Amino acid sequence: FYGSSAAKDELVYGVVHIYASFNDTFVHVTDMSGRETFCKITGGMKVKADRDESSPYAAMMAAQDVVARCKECGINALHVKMRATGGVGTRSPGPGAQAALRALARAGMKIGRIEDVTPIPTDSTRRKGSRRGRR
RNA sequence: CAACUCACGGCAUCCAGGAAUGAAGGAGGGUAGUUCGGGGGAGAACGUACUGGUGCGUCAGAGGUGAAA
Repeated sequence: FYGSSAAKDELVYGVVHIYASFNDTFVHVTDMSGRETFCKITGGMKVKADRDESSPYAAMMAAQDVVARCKECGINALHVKMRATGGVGTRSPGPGAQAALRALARAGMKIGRIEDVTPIPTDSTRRKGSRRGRR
């Protein structure tokens, strides 16, 4: 395997970006800089159906097959950053989390310092749609 | 021309006999508190976000919807 030469049985943290939306989930894995990756596995890939990309089953079935790589890279622990659709999109996250997290934690990864990093504008121009909304 | 009790007289002589009703629970104008405030104009900076681009990583899906295209 291609893992660390540092220590044995002493925690090595990665960073995990859990992108939640109403039309997809992603799970992504990086080191600390975010200039280098280890995984990039998306809810969509684990299903065949446009409908069922974002549903909680999909999410979990990504998260599994992420930790199925990360262990081999020597990543024991994780730090987790939760994100929602956009800045002019919704502050509320998708149902692809409360799926994702609850997989990872019971997949034999450790966890610490969960955060919410999502775009919040000081102000924006126009939200897409119209004065009367979608109707 | 001056000197010179007091008078006459001379002096682009002066002030006072309140000589001009009151100061509207009307208006106007002052003086002040470094007063009071998303009031107005000009100039110099600040903030994230949307969008585009560049560099560095990864690799097959991503967008979108009730379901799709």
